[PDB]
Amino acid sequence: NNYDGDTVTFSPTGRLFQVEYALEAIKQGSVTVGLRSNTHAVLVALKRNADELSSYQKKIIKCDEHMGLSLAGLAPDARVLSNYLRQQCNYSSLVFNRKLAVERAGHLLCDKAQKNTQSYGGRPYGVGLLIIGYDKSGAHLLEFQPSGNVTELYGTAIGARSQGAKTYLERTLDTFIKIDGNPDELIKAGVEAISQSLRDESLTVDNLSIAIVGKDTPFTIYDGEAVAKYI
Amino acid sequence: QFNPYGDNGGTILGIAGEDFAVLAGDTRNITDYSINSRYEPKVFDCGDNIVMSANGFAADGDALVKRFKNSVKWYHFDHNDKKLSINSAARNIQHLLYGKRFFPYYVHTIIAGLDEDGKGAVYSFDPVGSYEREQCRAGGAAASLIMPFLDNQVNFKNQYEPGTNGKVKKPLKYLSVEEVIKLVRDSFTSATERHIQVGDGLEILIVTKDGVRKEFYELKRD
Amino acid sequence: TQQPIVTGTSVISMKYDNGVIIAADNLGSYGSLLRFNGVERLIPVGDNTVVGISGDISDMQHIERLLKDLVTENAYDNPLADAEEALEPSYIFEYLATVMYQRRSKMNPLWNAIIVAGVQSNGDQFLRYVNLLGVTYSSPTLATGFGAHMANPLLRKVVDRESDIPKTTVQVAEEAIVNAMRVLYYRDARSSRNFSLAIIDKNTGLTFKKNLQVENMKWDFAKDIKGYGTQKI
Amino acid sequence: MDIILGIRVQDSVILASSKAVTRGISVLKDSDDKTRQLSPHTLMSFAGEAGDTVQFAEYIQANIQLYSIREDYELSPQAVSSFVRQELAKSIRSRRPYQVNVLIGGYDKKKNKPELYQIDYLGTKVELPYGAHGYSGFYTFSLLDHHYRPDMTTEEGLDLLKLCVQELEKRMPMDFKGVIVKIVDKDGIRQVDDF
Amino acid sequence: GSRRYDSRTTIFSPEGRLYQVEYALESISHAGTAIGIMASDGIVLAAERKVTSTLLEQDTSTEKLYKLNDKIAVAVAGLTADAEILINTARIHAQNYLKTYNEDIPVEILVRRLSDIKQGYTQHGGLRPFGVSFIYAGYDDRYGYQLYTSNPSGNYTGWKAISVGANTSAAQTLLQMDYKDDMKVDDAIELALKTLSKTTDSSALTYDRLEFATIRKGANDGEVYQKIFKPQEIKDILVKTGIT
Amino acid sequence: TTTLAFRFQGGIIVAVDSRATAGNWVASQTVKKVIEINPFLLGTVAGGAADCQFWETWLGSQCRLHELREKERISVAAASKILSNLVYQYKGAGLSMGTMICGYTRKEGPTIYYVDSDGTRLKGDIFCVGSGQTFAYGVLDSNYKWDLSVEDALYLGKRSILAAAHRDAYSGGSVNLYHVTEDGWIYHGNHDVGELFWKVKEEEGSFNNVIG
Amino acid sequence: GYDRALSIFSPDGHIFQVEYALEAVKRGTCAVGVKGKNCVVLGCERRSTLKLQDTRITPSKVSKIDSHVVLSFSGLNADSRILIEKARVEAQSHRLTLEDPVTVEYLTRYVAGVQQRYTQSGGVRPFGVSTLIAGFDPRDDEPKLYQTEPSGIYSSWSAQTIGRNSKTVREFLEKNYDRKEPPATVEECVKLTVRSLLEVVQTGAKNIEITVVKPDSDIVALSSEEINQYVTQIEQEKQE
Amino acid sequence: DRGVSTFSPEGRLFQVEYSLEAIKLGSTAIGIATKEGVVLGVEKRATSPLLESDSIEKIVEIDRHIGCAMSGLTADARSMIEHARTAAVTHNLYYDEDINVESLTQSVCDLALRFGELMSRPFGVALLIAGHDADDGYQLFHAEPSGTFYRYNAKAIGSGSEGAQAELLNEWHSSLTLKEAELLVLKILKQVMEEKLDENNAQLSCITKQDGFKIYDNEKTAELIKELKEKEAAE
Ligand SMILES: *[C@@](C)(CO)[C@](*)(O)[C@H](Cc1ccccc1)NC(=O)[C@H](Cc1ccc(OC)cc1)NC(=O)[C@H](C)NC(=O)CN1CCOCC1
Ligand SMILES: [Mg+2]
Ligand SMILES: [Mg+2]
Repeated sequence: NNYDGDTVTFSPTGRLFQVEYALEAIKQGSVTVGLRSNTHAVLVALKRNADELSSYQKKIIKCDEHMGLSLAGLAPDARVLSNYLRQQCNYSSLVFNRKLAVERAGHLLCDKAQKNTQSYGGRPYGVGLLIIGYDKSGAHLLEFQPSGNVTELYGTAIGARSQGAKTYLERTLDTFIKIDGNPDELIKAGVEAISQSLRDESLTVDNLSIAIVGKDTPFTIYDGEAVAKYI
Repeated sequence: QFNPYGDNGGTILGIAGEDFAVLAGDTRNITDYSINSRYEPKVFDCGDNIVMSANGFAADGDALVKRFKNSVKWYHFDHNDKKLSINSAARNIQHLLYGKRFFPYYVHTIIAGLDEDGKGAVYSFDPVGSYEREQCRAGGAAASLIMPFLDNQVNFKNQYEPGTNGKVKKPLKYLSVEEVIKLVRDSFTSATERHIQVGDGLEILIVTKDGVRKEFYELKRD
Repeated sequence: TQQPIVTGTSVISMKYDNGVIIAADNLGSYGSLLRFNGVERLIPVGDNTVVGISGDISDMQHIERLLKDLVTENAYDNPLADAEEALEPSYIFEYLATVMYQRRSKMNPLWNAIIVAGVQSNGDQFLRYVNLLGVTYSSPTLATGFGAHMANPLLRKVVDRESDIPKTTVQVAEEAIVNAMRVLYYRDARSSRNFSLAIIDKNTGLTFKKNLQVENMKWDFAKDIKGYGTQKI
Repeated sequence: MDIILGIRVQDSVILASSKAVTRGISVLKDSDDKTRQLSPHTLMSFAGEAGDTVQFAEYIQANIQLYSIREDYELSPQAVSSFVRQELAKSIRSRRPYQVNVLIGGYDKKKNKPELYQIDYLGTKVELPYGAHGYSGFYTFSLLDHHYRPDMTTEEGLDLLKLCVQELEKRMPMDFKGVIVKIVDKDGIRQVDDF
Repeated sequence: GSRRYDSRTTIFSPEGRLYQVEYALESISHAGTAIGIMASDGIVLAAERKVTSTLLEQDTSTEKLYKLNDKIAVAVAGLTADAEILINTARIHAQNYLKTYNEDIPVEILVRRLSDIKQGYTQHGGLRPFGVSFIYAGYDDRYGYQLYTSNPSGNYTGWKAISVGANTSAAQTLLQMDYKDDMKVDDAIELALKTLSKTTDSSALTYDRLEFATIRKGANDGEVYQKIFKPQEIKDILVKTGIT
Repeated sequence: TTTLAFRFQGGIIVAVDSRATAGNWVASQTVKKVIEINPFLLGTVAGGAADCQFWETWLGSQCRLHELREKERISVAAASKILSNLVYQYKGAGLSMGTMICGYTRKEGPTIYYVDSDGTRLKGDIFCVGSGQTFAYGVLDSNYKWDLSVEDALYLGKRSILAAAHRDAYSGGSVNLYHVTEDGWIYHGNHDVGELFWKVKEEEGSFNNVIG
Repeated sequence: GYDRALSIFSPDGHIFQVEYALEAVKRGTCAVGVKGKNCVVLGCERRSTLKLQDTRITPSKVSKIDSHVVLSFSGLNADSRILIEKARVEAQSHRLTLEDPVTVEYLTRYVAGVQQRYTQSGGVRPFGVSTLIAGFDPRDDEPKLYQTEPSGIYSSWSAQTIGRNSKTVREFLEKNYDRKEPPATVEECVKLTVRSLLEVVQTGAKNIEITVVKPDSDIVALSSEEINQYVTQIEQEKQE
Repeated sequence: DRGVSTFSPEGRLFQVEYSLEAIKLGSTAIGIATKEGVVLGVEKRATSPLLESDSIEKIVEIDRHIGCAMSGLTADARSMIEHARTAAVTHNLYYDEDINVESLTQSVCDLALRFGELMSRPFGVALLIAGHDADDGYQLFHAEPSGTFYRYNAKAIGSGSEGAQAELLNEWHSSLTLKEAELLVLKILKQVMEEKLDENNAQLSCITKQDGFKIYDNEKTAELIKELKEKEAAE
């Protein structure tokens, strides 16, 4: 009310309203799903279009050969953060000849988003991210929020009506976690998960976006006729 | 006073065919009169069917290859996974080299691959970014020994058609991958004989549309 | 632009079937003056890497602190700091190699020659060199300073190429190293009798040996040598 | 760049400037005009280090022209020379100084008097009846000491100038390919085409 | 953050006016009246001191009239402290011009630069403008005797006779009535004092409540002299014109 | 290097050799020393190879940005001055460039501008630049007339490079000819000195110093 | 440094500071530009509430940017000096690098660019000034007349007016100016410019300034008597 | 007042949303993409008849293979075009090749959100960036001040945008010729324009692989206007 003018102000109940309004931009964003097994990690993203004449907004971004994310909210902010991740992944390679750990990737994003919520003039990032990766400790899935809070999960989903996919994954937890050495079946579980968040619309060929990383699989994105297999 | 440069010796060689290209380089690494390594590769696969070697001062050489490899990576990120053409790579390297015009990379750089018509391509650079596409180039310590031999055997220089009274030149033609590798191996054995910084081993990287293949051969270890 | 003051001499090393050996004497020379005799020039990083450093000792002590600080930094927010995400020799080397080249490029080098010996997580032997110029190279045998001229020839008789590494045992490899250290003591005017030796094996792990001495030396033949040519008495 | 002369007479200032542009063992050009018009009644000839000369001359020209537009008024030859001197005086203590020597010939419309200023690359300004830069002076000064009179006409000044050029062509080691002569008076600046 | 407390000094009103410039002019309208009158053979500067106290040291005082160089002077109306900042800048600018060209600065050039400084404070920086209006009285060999005025807006204009500060409306009407182009300095001196005498808020105009100055060519042959009047000299000129 | 370009009745001739040197080592015999900036502008290059190559290619970018911004092709004067002002900023740093900006525009007509790395910029009708410029001057000056035909002018430019290619140890390889008209530049082929010399010797009856 | 975003968008999609800068232009004294067949004429109003002025030294309304281009304006006088100064510097800078004087379009484009920059730079307000930039390109006899405004938009005009009561004089010019046949001579163009100002000014004494620009740097300002002759001629023809 | 980079309760940036309202006030600009080329057309909208309409430059060249049309506060586009041109030429210098239309658009859109308390406010102008490259062929992009860009088969921006976009929805198919597309832009422009459409108050342009980016002359557009009127009366 009087305490939402900028990010440097606390409310009387101890809330940061600008951070909460930035969180609101994610709920308006299109749904995206993340899930993993012990061998592979999968991102499934429902892309959104302006109208029938427009293209479908690309949701998934590659950060390195072994890491990448999907976005939900302000796309330019996702571009800024993904670019930062690309540099940090690349710094780890050039200097230490070492693939950046997915856990550190999350820690770095948290600390970057935090600085924006404590300083005058700047603003919080208006986007949520789902980072997947495969490093020295196996497959991983992270959930980034622009408050700074990063969380490691077996599966999750963010965006509009993400509660449907998140409940499904919470039920299916025991099943999909053991889909080891099988990419197509893990994707199928992700495509079935995102389907729980659909209303009126269904998954078409230029609507669906899938990405995967794993043990002997670099981070690769599938769009267009390549995802027709899973509809 | 501190001297930031050094000479790690060795020598490299690039030859272009019709539908292929080779980039060869000996595996010896030296400083002064000591051998540092008998097998230290300096011909690298940089992705997008581009092989590269920066012979001379190894620290600057490794630094440059490292930066170009990174340049290829960011070209994919910034331009929707587009393949970096050999001509584009060459121009990019010129800017890397010239970027340090007033504190140069002490290296003779050579890259090889296929052009956008699928034909074999060899580009070669000076230490400050000057470049030129050729069918043929030797670089490094024994370049002065090998290069004239290539002029004679690859581009058929000073060779005339027998009985034509030195009027008709020997016609230019592409060489087979088998014939090129013969010239490479003879070039390096000859260079090993007369140059002290060249020897130990020979590593050839062959580039066709199918990908990048490797071949290794022993050289004299004295 | 530097000049080295207190200096450390040869660091020698080689690969064997299960790991690597590295050694370096305990002397801190001040020109021709053999000033400091208790200087450790082998510095372990974790339980799987040893960094051997020659050249300027002040710069060596700086590098010590950087490695010490690297272990600390790696442990931060890292539950697998003593497991999957532990510091590898290849990580430690590349870090130093980056630093060495950056410093030479700023015309203010760390006046050293460094050998990073260790064993990777997958059991592979790691042995690689880097110096003040940022020059890097790897070989079955590596040595700095006089070691390059005298040790390498002896160590290469044992392991002349890659295929000789599985054929070389730790007993044979260590004997060659200890012999090389003796030859260096005979012939290097800035070397000492006392030295340290480290073995990084993929099975038995890190074995750090201190206060070793060069022994079984041949000096007896000296008594027969009279004058410099035409002297009989 | 080498020979630049200046002679102030009764009603005008005459500037002679060599046409040769040499580099190494080759005369690259034999028709070079080593001068710029700073304002309608002010002319500056220049000589010195390659590149610096024109770069400096044009920089001054731009500044004076900017002043003329701003005030809708022509700056006096004295004022222009003082501005030029200060620029060279700054220059000499810079990281890379302009190595340019100049002569500023101008006609002051308020005083109705011709004025000739000699300024070297250090910023050493002097008003003179006749001036020269470089080795030229070693011949022309003594020659003008003898033959110069303060009440001469422009035609007499040109004959006096011919006498200098002849002496230089006789005794100078280098071929400077003749001179371009320009006259500055009450009616402005004009070039003598046949010299 | 700090945004909360920003007055935003350099913005437009809906009508297209600069709030702070307008309010600075309202401030100046309460300052002691200053008059400038330009004659064919010189210039007069007259100014009324702000409600003088009997214990104020009058002879060793300078409130209204200031010297910029040998050829140019100014009359001040507004905040004295503000004016002195601008005056020292103007004095330096004049000396820079002399140093560069070996010629005394033309009046308009000095006026423009000082006016450009004021303009800057109305367009950028977020600071309040200078609450000062000047009357520039000077001479150069191009335009001869010149009168200018500048105000907080940074806009300057040339005048034959002009007033700034308080009661300028009444003062400008009286000047417009009695001024003519073939006027002499001694006549302009009389006009300046008569105008102040009628527009003054005081009961009667006296020597202790005035600053006075002239810029004549009254020196020996083709050269300009600045005369900042002494208390006794103002007392004499006030009696001579028949005001006291 | 040896490069020349001269103005005449029928436009501008531009001729260059193709040799690159690293001391007495012949680095290349097939190098391009004419940069095609646009259909109406050419730039010859002599001196440091990278300096020339890098900054002339850069000049072409600045000329492109000019015609995008101004909706009009850049003048030869303006193009040459962009380059001369650039190298002047680097004066003392050790750049080595001897260039000649040749081209045609409506307002200027055929124009040649000599620009070098120490900041000299000169308009002129005839210029020869490079290690063998003196050799080219000797042949060019002694045969030059304004009224030369397009055929004779092309040959004189070719013959002047050949003369320098012969005598100058740091020039040779092959001759690259160009002809600039009101309609733009026209390429007139690459001419290897290996064949061209004997062809010229026989047909012209010159080069009697050589063992025929 | 002072950073505040003064020029910003409002709910309805307007930048009020730019629009309030236009109000300052509307307050300013009228300025008119009319271009003929071989010339351009710049007319300017001078308010007559200021007597006892010194017209010798008072800044003239029309300013020379170079010898071949001029700039008149309407709005804040102090602001106009800053634009003129920048334009004059850029004019000399262009001659220095391109070896050719600026085109009227280029100079206009530069001035408009400066004006625009102040509409989205922190800590600054827009210029309360619109300009009329007129002249002839180098070696060209086609007359050029351009207009700029605080927002940064610019465009070419056959004839145009700005300032107070400009909508009245624009109404006059819109019916009186023929595109197919512009003022053939200098006299015709000046007369039409004076006529248009006489709809608004008050008296044709020392209230109207006229400046005539012709090809090849031929610019001259008309005196009182010369302008007064046009005023006398127009009024006699009017009584009909 | 309030911050420049402030979020609304609905999760949108106030200043970005307000700048979109400014773009709705702007003149209409239409772009149509085909396999034979991309066509760009704009409403000039002269504020007065004395204004010389040929000086209204709302269609602009970025490179030989990329064009641009604008709508809204068109003064703000100057620095966007300048950046685009530099980006295009710079990439050609570094890589000896034409730059991808998407990469160019992305470069322009990186400026968009570089505002706050960098420039003081978002841009008040939307751009239609049309071009061609070897990879993805003929492309049309809509670049907003939000930093977002969508690829379109056809797109209308400006005051008559929603009415024109609904018309483009029905009319567009994947087998349109260039000539058909030219007429379709003219047809839709004439429908949404206040004043009557002619060669002086409306401008056409196109980009083809062969001839590159070309702004049409008033003589050429006039014939296409005459051809359009005849074809509508013919049924
Ligand atoms: C003739 C052959 C004189 O040598 C020409 O000037 C020729 C011109 C030319 C133009 C474009 C492409 C290739 C060649 N110049 C050279 O071949 C040039 C000669 C030269 C070498 C060094 C110089 O020092 C500044 C100046 C001129 N050769 C080179 O540039 C060679 C290929 N490169 C080097 O020597 C590398 N050096 C250059 C200077 O910086 C350190 C590395
Ligand atoms: Mg040997
Ligand atoms: Mg030769």
